[PDB]
Amino acid sequence: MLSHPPIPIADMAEHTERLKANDSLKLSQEYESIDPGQQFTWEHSNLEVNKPKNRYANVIAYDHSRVILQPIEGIMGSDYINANYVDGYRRQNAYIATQGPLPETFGDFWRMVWEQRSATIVMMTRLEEKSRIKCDQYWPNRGTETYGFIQVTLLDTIELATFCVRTFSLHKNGSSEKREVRQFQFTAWPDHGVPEYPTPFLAFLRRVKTCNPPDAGPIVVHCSAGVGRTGCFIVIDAMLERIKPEKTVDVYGHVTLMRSQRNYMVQTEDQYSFIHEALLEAVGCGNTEVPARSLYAYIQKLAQVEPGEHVTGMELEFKRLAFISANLPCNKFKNRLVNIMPYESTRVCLQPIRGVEGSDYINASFIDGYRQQKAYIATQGPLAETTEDFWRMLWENNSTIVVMLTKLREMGREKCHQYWPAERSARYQYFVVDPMAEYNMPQYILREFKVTDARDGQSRTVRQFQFTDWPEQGVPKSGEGFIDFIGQVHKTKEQFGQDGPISVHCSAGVGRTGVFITLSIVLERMRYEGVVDIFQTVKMLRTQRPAMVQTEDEYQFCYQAALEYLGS
Repeated sequence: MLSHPPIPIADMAEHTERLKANDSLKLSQEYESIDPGQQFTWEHSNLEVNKPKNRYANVIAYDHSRVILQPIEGIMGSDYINANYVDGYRRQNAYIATQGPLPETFGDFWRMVWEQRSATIVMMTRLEEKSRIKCDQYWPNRGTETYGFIQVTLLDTIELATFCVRTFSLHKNGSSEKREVRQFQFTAWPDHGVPEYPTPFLAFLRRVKTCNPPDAGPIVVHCSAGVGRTGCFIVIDAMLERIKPEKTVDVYGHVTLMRSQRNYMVQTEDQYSFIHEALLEAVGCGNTEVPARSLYAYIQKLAQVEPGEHVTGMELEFKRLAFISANLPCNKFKNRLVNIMPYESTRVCLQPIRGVEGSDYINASFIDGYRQQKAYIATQGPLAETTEDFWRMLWENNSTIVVMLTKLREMGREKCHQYWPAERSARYQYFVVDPMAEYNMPQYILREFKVTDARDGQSRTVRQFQFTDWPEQGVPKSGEGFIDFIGQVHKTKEQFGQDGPISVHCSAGVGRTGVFITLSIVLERMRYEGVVDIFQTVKMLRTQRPAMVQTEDEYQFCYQAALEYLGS
């Protein structure tokens, strides 16, 4: 091997391009050639008493690598669980790959966790996906529950936009011992196929690796069958460990090895492709996550021009941050700027209007927040020609808070159309918008509107927050006003008591819009976690809408505002 030698990280981009070329022909040929080249046995999985313990009859545990439980006296088959030890990079049996527990195997699952001295569970699935059960809930809603011989107590839950973290205490009956186990549940794998970008998964993996302790047993990894998504987690983790001392990758070799340990590991070509995509992105990024106590020092470092270099660390970091419906000729007039378009997968689709066509289109994108998916809509400043679409977007998407980050005119040019009424009520197609109040605060204006669907008479209140103190050139000297603004907007979402997204726009809906969303997320994360990763926040945003946080100065301001917020 020979045929499939290791890939130096320098050659990873070219290798992955080679594989992906001609509709992934070489990827398919490589993937299909994977063969451990030995005969296994699976007698335990197939025992009549064990068949009901297998979520999928066709996904079994090889005898030589299966995880063996201590038998329960008088109970045949009680040593069995559908789980296998799986190797990492220079880490033997580093993981246990297992299926999503069934109700009948909850006790078995927790007994495995106990007996194997595991501290970490990685769950690579939601419980239900597209109305199909992928895994049954093997953990308590709250407090303690008994699963066979093991008492499991939920101590804490953190629920975020793309993952949950649950902390448990374990106690075996008649034991002195108490053990802590953390479950990391990734919730952002799509219903069909693989993730479009690796960014959410890599953030998840980073979380797992921080909170998995030293002197612990294998990390328990599961999805539904415990082979596909479980396989991807394991090979990505292993290869990222490999690169630390070695700076080469061997995905082919590692999957081949894993296939001698559990059937089907990395179950599809698209999963095999996703692994390469994740590793490519991972090597292009570094570590940009910093605890609150080192933020000032990190900023100080970024502010320096290093010997050899001609720009600051802050500028280098920013530089590293390097569709169809928006392109339709009937929609081109609906874009403020031809180079700023929403991605197809995250675009805000409108209800089509019978005789129109293209009426499903608005230049706007769904953007996840810290706690919830689709927390924001990032959109351009409305044109006269898209104003009716804008109001309809708010209604259909239950957005009743609008954040405007530009003056109507800056530098003697029009930045946004005045899409709202002031002197009297106006009808925008289906919607009657009545102006109710206008509050002029030092750094912003708050406008309040009653909006009525003239089709059925249903009515809503919309609040618009227009920040007026962003300098027409550059960025605010102090983050104080903007941090207060973010706070005001979000207290309104709470008040309130908003469920739908906050719609955010500037002119093109990427620059200041990117800053508003980055800081909304970052400042809350700092308050609740005491860490900051500006770079990965912006990277994430750019998987949902292009160009988010448009300039180096906008990027630096995120750090500045984060620093000031900490000072408070």
